[PDB]
Amino acid sequence: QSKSRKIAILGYRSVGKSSLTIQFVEGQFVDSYDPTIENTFTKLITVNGQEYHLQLVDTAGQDEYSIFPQTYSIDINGYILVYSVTSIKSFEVIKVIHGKLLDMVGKVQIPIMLVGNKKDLHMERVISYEEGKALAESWNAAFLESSAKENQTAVDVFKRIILEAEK
Ligand SMILES: Nc1nc2c(ncn2[C@@H]2O[C@H](COP(=O)(O)OP(=O)(O)OP(=O)(O)O)[C@@H](O)[C@H]2O)c(=O)[nH]1
Ligand SMILES: [Mg+2]
Repeated sequence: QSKSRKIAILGYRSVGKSSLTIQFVEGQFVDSYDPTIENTFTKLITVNGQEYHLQLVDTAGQDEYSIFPQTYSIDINGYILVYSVTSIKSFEVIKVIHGKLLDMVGKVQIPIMLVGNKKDLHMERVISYEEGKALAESWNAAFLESSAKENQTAVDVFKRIILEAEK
């Protein structure tokens, strides 16, 4: 009765995919990483009395030139799409990523959510909250902003994708 879930985290490089994930899994914030390498963490969390066994696939960053498969993996239960609120490039990229992702998954009922990370960098913001929100809304996707410096916001992200998959 302990459920098993695999989540893939996608996004442009340096948006904080690894930082968010590491914050969630190990409760700490890093300043460095291995950018171009796929990393897969395991995490146990209880959500609403229900135990979940998480596999989190921290992917190598993608851009407009990254290859997306034409078919989906049945063993992946949700997708977290991450951009940085400090990078317009990361934001335009996340739209391309989403579009190719939709090509891959088709109409299958596997949730995809949108996360604008680095909300703590107040003075470097180039993407408004509204733009992220309305993008997500246009995808019928959940939206959150986050800071890998703030454990609760990282928790909220992974908690939310699990809640979407359970719908
Ligand atoms: N202030 C602040 N810095 C962040 C945040 N998230 C990530 N960073 C910093 O941004 C840089 C890139 O973060 P990563 O987690 O390595 O980004 P990534 O998406 O894993 O990048 P790739 O692995 O190359 O795809 C690192 O120096 C982090 O410390 C954040 O939420 N707030
Ligand atoms: Mg990464």
